[PDB]
Amino acid sequence: WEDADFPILCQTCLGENPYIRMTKEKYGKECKICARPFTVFRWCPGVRMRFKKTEVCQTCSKLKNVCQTCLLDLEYGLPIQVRDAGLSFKDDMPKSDVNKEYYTQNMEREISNSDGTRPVGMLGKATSTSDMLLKLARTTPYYKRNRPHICSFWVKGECKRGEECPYRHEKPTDPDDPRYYGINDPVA
Amino acid sequence: PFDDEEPPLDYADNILDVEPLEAIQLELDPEEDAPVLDWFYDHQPLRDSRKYVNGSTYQRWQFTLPMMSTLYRLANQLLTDLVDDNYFYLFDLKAFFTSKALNMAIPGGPK
Amino acid sequence: RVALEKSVSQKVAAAMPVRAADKLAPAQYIRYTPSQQGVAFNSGAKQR
Amino acid sequence: SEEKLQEKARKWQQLQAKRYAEKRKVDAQKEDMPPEHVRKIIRDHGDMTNRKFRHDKRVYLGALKYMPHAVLKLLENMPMPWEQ
Amino acid sequence: PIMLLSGHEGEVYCCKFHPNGSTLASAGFDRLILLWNVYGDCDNYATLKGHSGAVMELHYNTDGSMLFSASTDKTVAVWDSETGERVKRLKGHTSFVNSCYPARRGPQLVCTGSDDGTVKLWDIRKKAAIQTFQNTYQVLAVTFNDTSDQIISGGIDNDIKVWDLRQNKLTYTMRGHADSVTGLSLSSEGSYLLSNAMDNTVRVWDVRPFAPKERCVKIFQGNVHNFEKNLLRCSWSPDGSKIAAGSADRFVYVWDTTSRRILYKLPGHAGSINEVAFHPDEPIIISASSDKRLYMGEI
Amino acid sequence: SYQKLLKYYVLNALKHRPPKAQKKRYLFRSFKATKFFQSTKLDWVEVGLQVCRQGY
Amino acid sequence: PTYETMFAPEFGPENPFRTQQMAAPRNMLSGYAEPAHINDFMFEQQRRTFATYGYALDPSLDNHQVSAKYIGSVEEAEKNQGLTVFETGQKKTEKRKKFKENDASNIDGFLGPWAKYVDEEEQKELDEIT
Amino acid sequence: KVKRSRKAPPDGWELIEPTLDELDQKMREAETEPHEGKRKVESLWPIFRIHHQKTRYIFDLFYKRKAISRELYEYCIKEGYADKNLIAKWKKQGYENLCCLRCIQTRDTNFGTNCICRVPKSKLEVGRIIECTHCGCR
RNA sequence: CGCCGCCAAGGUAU
RNA sequence: UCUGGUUUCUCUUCAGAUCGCAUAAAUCUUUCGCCUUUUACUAAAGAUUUCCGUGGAGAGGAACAACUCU
Ligand SMILES: [Mg+2]
Ligand SMILES: [Zn+2]
Ligand SMILES: [Zn+2]
Ligand SMILES: [Zn+2]
Ligand SMILES: [Zn+2]
Ligand SMILES: [Zn+2]
Ligand SMILES: [Zn+2]
Repeated sequence: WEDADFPILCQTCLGENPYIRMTKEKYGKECKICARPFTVFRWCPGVRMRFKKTEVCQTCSKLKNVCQTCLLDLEYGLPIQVRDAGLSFKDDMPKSDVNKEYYTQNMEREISNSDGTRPVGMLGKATSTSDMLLKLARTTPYYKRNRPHICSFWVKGECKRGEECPYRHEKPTDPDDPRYYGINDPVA
Repeated sequence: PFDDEEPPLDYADNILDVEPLEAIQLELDPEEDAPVLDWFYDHQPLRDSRKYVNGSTYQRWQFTLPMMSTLYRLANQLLTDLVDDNYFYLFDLKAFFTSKALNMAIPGGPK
Repeated sequence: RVALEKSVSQKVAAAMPVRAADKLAPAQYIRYTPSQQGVAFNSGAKQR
Repeated sequence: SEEKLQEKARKWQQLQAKRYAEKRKVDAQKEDMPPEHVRKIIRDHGDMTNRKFRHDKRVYLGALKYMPHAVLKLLENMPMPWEQ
Repeated sequence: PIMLLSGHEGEVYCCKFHPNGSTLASAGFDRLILLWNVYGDCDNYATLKGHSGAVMELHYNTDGSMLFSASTDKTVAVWDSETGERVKRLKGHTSFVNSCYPARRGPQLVCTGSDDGTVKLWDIRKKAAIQTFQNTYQVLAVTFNDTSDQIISGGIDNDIKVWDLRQNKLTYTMRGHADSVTGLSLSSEGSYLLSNAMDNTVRVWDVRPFAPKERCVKIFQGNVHNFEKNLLRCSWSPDGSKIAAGSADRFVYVWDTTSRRILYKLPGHAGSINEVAFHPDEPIIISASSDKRLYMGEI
Repeated sequence: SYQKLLKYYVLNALKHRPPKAQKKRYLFRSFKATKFFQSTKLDWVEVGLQVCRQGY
Repeated sequence: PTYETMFAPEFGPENPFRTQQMAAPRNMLSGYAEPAHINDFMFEQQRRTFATYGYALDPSLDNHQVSAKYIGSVEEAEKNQGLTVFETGQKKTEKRKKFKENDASNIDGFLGPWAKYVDEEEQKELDEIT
Repeated sequence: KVKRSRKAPPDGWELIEPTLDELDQKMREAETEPHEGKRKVESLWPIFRIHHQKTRYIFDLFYKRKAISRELYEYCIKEGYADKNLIAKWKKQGYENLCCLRCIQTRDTNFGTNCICRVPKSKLEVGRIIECTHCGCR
C-alpha cells in the first residue's frame, strides 16, 4: 500500500559517520500504530551500535514532523507531547483500529500527495516557536540511543560468547523508569 | 514398505556405510563386446573424452561403426526387423487420420 | 499510449510477476544535505 | 615537503594498484559444498516442534507452492536398475 | 559575470570548448555528456547517453563536428556534435580506457591508452586497432604531434615516451618527473607539450626536429596533488601565452608561459578541480571540478 | 490395449502444433542467484527422503 | 545559461518569521536529496578509514566553495599523517601474536583460523531486580 | 563405507585409510549432536571446519609433500574426500588460509561485497574477536 | 471388431 | 618466415525447422454421453496460452592453453 524513496532520519539516528551503506525493501514491516506496509531500510550507524532499521511509516511521520525510527521531532529533537504542550494545539488523531483511524489517515495521505514537503497542520504554527522550547534543545546528543539493547545470559551468567557478544554487557537496568500521545513516564 | 508414525529412515546414521548388494549387471564377454566393455555400465558413458562426446553438459555425440554394431546387437528382443515403410500400409498416420475422419476403422486399429 | 503502456507493463510485472524477473542493479548512491540541524551535529556533516 | 613528495606518490600508486586492476569493465562464482550441510540443517530442524526455529517454518509453507517443481525434477532423474 | 553552472549529479572530470567558441561539453562520473551555450543565458541542451562507465575524457575534433569520449567501460565513443547521435564504439582495450586524443589536420586518427599498458591507434573507418604499443605499466595520458607522426604517452613510470608511427619504435624518452604523469597537452603550434604529475611539478617539454636533447624547457609550481588520485589535466591558451592546470587544493592556477609567474589563483570551488579549459577567442576559463559545478571566469 | 495406444498416438500426432513461445526461461538459474538457494552434490536417497520430509 | 543569474542573491530580510529548519531548502520534508554516480572504491575506502581511525575528507559542492579539510576526530589524522586502511603503515606497533597449527593431521589439535586466542556482587543485584 | 568407484585404489591408500577414517568418524560426531546451546549456525561451523582440515590434509599431502600420486589425488577428489573448485581457489597467489567457499560469493552478501572474514587483521581495528556467521571464525 | 471402474458441498443448526 | 583455440559457467535477443523422429494439462466458444445443481467429467472440432526441454547468437572469465587447426 506504501512505497517510498528516502525516510526522514533525524541526525541522532544517522550515526557519527557520514558514510553509511543501506539496504532497502519494497514491502517490509508493519507500523506499530496503524499496521501500514511501509519500506523498511537497514543500515549500520557505528561500529559498536545496532542497526535501528525503521519504526513507523512515512505518512505518520508527515503528520507531526516526526523522524523515522526513534519517534522524535525533526525540528528540535524532542517528543511530540512536549511540542504540542508548548504550542497548546494537539491536532487530534484517533486511538481505535477501524473506528476513525485508517479513515482519516487515508484521507490525510490523499490530500498530501501534492506537496510532500511540509506537514498538514503544523505549517502555520511552527513559525511562532523558539521561545519556550529553545531552552531545552540539545546539540551534539548522546549516542546511547544508538547502542544495542541488553542481552540475556549475562544477567544469569551463561553467556558463552563473552566479549564477542555484540549487544551490551554489565548494564543492570532499573524497573522503575522506562506511546504516540500519552502517557510517557520520563517525559513527566 | 514402512508403517505409519515412523520417520523416513533418517539417512544420516542408517545406511550411510551400507554398500548396495548388486544391480542387474549383465556379464559382457570380451572379443565380441570389446569397445563397449569399459563403459556400458557407467552413469556417464563418455563424459571426460573429447573424441566421442562434446563435453560435460553432454550435448553432441560421435561414435564409430563396430561400437554401434555392438549396440545394435545388444538392442535386440525389443527392436523390429522391419526396414522399410511398407509394413505400415493402412497403419500410417495419414491413413489413421482418414479413418478418424471417415467414421470407420481398421480391424486392429483405433475407433 | 506510452503512459498507459508503462502503466500496464508495471501492472503485468506486478499482478503476474512470477516468471523470472531480475531485481535491479543497485549501484546508485544518494546525496541528501543535512539542512535541518547541523551546526555541530556530527561535525563536518555537510552533504552526506 | 620533505617526505610528502614520495608519500603522495605512494598513496597514488597504492590507490591505482586497486582502482582498475581487478577488471572493472565473480558473477558466476558459486559452486559445490560438502553434502553433510543439508543433513545437519534438517536434523537440526526436524518436525518443527521447537520455539527456536519459528521464524523459518512459515518459509516452509512458502515452499508449498514450488513443491511439484521439485517432485517433477526428482522423478525425471530416477536411478536405472543397472545403476547403484 | 562569473556564471555558475550545475547539473552533473556526480563528479565532473572533464569539459571542453567547441573549436568555434559557441558551445561547451562536459562530462563525468554520472556518465552523461552535457552541452552548453557559451553565450545567451548559458543554457543546457542535449544530453548524450550510452556510456556504461564514467567519462574520463572529452575532446572535439578540429572541425567541431565530432566529439570523442573515453570511458571506464573500455569503450571510446564517437559522437555527432550536431545531432547528438552516436557514431561508433571503439571496442578494444581489456581494461579501463584512461584517455584519448584525435589527430587534427591529417586523415582521421584516434589514440587511446589504458590500464592494460597498451596504446592503440585507431582509424575511425576500420572498426579495428591499427597499431598496438605494449608498454608494461598503466598508461594515463596520450597526445599526437601536429604532423601526425608521433604519439606522446605519459604513464606511471615518470617518463614521457614518444612513439614513431612508421618505425613503431620507442623514439624518445623524457626524464624529469619524480612521479606519475596524469595529463599531457600540445601547444597549438606543435612546439611544446605541457605535463602534470603527482610530484606537483608542471613541466613544459619542447619537441622539435632539432632538440637541445635535454628538453626541460620550463618548470612551474603551485599545483597540488593529494590522496584523491584524480587524473589532473592542463591546457594551453588559444595563443600559447597562458598555462592552466587544475589542482586538488580548490584553486585554479594560471601561469605566464614566459616569466612563470602565477597570474591567477582562483577559488569558488568546494572540492578538487579536474579540468580547466580556455575559450578559443575570448579570455574565458571553464573550470570543472568534483563539486559538480562549473564556473566561467573572465579575464 | 493395442488399438487404444494407436488412438492416443494418433491424437498426439494430430495436435502437434509448433511451440509458438516467444521467450524462454529456466527458473533454476533465477533461484541460484538468490543468496537463499545453494548448490551442492548429494546422494539420491538423501534428496528423496529430504523432499518427503519437507513435504510432511 | 549564465552564472550571474544563479549568483544573484534575493533582496530581503531573510524572512525570520519561519524558523531555521523550515526556511531551509528541502524537497522531501528532510533535506534536498538527489542521486549521483560517485565511484565505489574510494567511497568504501574513506568509509573504512572513518570506521577505523575516525577521519575522512568532507564531500559537498556549494557549502564554502573552498573545502579541503578533514572531519571527525581531528588530531588522529595528523597523528597518522593521513594514511588509509589499504596502505601498509610506517610501523608495526601493538601487534598481536597468535599461535598456529596447520598440519591438518592431529585430532582435536588443529586450530588454524578457528583458533581461540592464547589469553583464553552483581548477581545479588540481578537477583533482587528479577 | 560407500566407495562408488569399484576401483580397488592403488598406492598409497593404506596409509591414509585410518587417518581419513578417523576424520570421517569425527565428521559423523560433528554431524550427530543436537543444536542445544549452539545458537543457529555454530552447530554448522565444525562440519565446515572438518571438511576444511580434510581438504587441507590432502592439499599439503599432494602439493606440498609430493608423496601421494596424481591418480589417487584425482580419486580422492572424485570420491568426496577433497574438492575440485576449492583447491583451484587455494592455488591462487593471494590466499591459502581460506575458511570455506561462503566468503567468495559476492552475491551471497546482499550488499555486494565479501565478508569480514577475508580481511587482514593488521589493517583491521585492534581488539575485536569477530567470527563469520557463514563460515565460523578468522 | 469386445463401452463401462466416482470424490465432495447437499443434515444433525450459530 | 608471418598467420594462432576446443570445453565449462553467467546476459542477449531472434525463433518458424518432425523448434522435441515424443507430447502433458488448463481456459474460452460450440457439439455430445453420463447427469439433479455444481466442481471432479466423457471425447471430437475450432483458437489460444501456461509448462518440461531445445535451436543460433553479442560479451566476461576460468578450465593444459599453448597442443597446435590455419
Ligand atoms: Mg442451491
Ligand atoms: Zn503508520
Ligand atoms: Zn529518529
Ligand atoms: Zn553477552
Ligand atoms: Zn576464508
Ligand atoms: Zn569457511
Ligand atoms: Zn566470513
